[PDB]
Amino acid sequence: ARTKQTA
Amino acid sequence: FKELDENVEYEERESEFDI
Amino acid sequence: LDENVEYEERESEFDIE
Amino acid sequence: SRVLLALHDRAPQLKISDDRLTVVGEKGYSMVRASHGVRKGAWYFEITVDEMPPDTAARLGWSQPLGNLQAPLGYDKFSYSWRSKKGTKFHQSIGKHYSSGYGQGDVLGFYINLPEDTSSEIIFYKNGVNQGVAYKDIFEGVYFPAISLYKSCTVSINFGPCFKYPPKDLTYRPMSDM
Amino acid sequence: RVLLALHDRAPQLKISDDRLTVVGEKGYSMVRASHGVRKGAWYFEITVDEMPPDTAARLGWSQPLGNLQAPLGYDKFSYSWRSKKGTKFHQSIGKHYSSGYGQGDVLGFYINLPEDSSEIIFYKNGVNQGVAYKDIFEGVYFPAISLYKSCTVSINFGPCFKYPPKDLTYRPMSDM
Amino acid sequence: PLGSKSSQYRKMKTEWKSNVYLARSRIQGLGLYAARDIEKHTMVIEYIGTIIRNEVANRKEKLYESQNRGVYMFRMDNDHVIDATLTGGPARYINHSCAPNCVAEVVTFERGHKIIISSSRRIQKGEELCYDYKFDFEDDQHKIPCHCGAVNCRKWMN
Amino acid sequence: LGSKSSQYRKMKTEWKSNVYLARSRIQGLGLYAARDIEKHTMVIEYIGTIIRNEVANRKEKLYESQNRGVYMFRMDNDHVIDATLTGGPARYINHSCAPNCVAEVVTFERGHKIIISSSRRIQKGEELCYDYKFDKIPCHCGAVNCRKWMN
Ligand SMILES: Nc1ncnc2c1ncn2[C@@H]1O[C@H](CSCC[C@H](N)C(=O)O)[C@@H](O)[C@H]1O
Ligand SMILES: Nc1ncnc2c1ncn2[C@@H]1O[C@H](CSCC[C@H](N)C(=O)O)[C@@H](O)[C@H]1O
Ligand SMILES: [Zn+2]
Ligand SMILES: [Zn+2]
Repeated sequence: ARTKQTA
Repeated sequence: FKELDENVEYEERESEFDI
Repeated sequence: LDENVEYEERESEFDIE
Repeated sequence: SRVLLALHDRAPQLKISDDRLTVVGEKGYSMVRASHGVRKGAWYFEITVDEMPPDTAARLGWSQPLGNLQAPLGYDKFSYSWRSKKGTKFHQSIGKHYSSGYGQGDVLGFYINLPEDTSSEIIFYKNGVNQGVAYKDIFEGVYFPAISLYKSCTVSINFGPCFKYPPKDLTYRPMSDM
Repeated sequence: RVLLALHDRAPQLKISDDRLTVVGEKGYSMVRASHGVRKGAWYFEITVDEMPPDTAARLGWSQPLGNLQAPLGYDKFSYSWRSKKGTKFHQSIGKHYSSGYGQGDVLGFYINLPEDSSEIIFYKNGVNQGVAYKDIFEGVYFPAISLYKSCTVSINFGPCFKYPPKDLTYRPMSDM
Repeated sequence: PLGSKSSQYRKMKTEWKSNVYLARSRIQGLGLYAARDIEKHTMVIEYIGTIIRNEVANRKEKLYESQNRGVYMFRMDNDHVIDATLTGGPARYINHSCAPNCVAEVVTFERGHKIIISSSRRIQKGEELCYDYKFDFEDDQHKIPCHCGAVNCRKWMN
Repeated sequence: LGSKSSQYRKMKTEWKSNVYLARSRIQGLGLYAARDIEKHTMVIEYIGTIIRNEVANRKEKLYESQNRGVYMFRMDNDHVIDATLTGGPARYINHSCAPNCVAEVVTFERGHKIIISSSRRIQKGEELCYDYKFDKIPCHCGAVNCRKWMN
């Protein structure tokens, strides 16, 4: 699924 | 919508994955 | 001052008056 | 053999790292001892407080083999401890004023002196500062580095031979010598 | 209003436009604040914005004669607190005092100069680290920053502090 | 080693409300704004929500997508996602930008991971807060356009 | 503990924090520990004017003729430190048969120094004393098994 991420 | 002051663990239900 | 001083003797340091 | 946190001489609820030099607490006070003990001479080790959230605490110091593992260090007659909270010293569950408190980021030093014949001494260090003699003329016996934690705090032990704040006012041998 | 001094500074230190942030350059060098105190209890704060590998700071209080081309604590005119291992320095003598500090720590600097029992006390994130020096030389003391290499700190003279001490009274340096 | 992160975190938790307010975004929908000047390298706010497993997140996204309900998920680690769609904190509203003034970072405490939004520069009162979402790059029929409005905008969020 | 040199420089910057003067139970004035001193710590320097023996002999006779008290410490076989006029508080350190300090000559390129170091842990307010080493007045150091005699 599409998620905001740190890297 | 409920605010949270801290993260909480989701308590999945038995049919969480069912279609 | 708080340190040692070295005395400087005179040529006549030891002589009698 | 190398000095580590004991493999089995320890409360089972404590979480010990795989290099056996870091330990995490779990609920009420519980203890782990080191794998080697000292019976004569002057010895030293260090402990770093890696994480200490509010409402967690440590009691660190020396224990005989009969120190209760399901209790804080200093609980019985067999141990002497130093508490992160308020810098209290504990022995037989009696807390006496000793130093100021320590916490996360502090590197604590632990000196024990068990002199032969011809007085024994327990001294704590806080980031290299001698905190004074905490206990004098202690019970004769073998003493192990010991760690007791209250809740989920994290500490790391260093037996030597290279310390962050090696004492210069006292002669000692690193616990790593065993 | 209290700032980093624009002429009471080693020239190689880079002072920001607001004169509240300083970046170090090579060997230890010092900047003093514009205002000093002889009497009373005073407080200021420093935040370590950036401390890259091998950079360091020595922070504290300096008299006007403290050497600007040397670390704070080098001579008799200043007392400092070193980021590396929490060492205290005065007259080039390092002594163990507290744990180290580094990037993101918020450091507090207290001085007490009674009329006549003086003391200097350092704080780390609101935690009193203990009396570092007592019965210090009489004189005018200035908040002072010395930096080794390209580390970056920011000074806050008050009156609003991130960690206002709760165990003693003071006035903010900003009152001068 | 935690460094100063424990102190910074706890201090942020007692005053994040003074750092932010919610308002209409110039980018899209609602966003978070700096209620006051914020210095560089400041912990601003934590991304808060319900921690769910990967396959839970896959099921929920399709349900959320079924209801035109936006992206409020933030991956915590390889096995867990923070779902803030129905419950969480105002950090869910921070928009994406090609010229970001914040960064998102995981801090590892013993009690668990925390997603912290921090300043990367000084931020002036009334500025909209924004970080790089770092969404997984994908195909054209997927591809999502960007309206961060910045000069030199990349034009896509992928 | 480190180099004698660095111990000395360290001591010179904080010796005032180590000691204070007060009426002695032994004789006259004495020097006391202002704090706890761990063993083998440098406490204070015996400062003064370094003079050769024949100068000291003449100086001592001159002081006595003017009824000023003499304060001197023999460094080596050829030199004395005259603290009568240029001395510090270390000149008031009394003798004891059970001393807690020792006096040692630390050779240095700069020059020789007389350093008073602790021989054991010393506790705040305790009187500081070293053994004046001897070759006749009664000794009043008050220790058990006092040697009874001085000078
Ligand atoms: N730079 C951008 N360009 C276009 N849409 C964006 C965007 N940044 C965020 N968004 C929208 O906001 C969602 C992230 S949640 C961010 C808050 C959102 N603006 C709201 O009002 O609820 C994304 O799914 C996207 O639809
Ligand atoms: N143990 C001792 N017993 C008796 N007299 C002592 C003594 N130790 C020092 N003194 C006296 O002090 C002299 C050394 S100068 C030491 C200071 C001296 N008490 C003073 O007040 O001036 C000696 O010559 C001796 O007269
Ligand atoms: Zn864009
Ligand atoms: Zn005697």
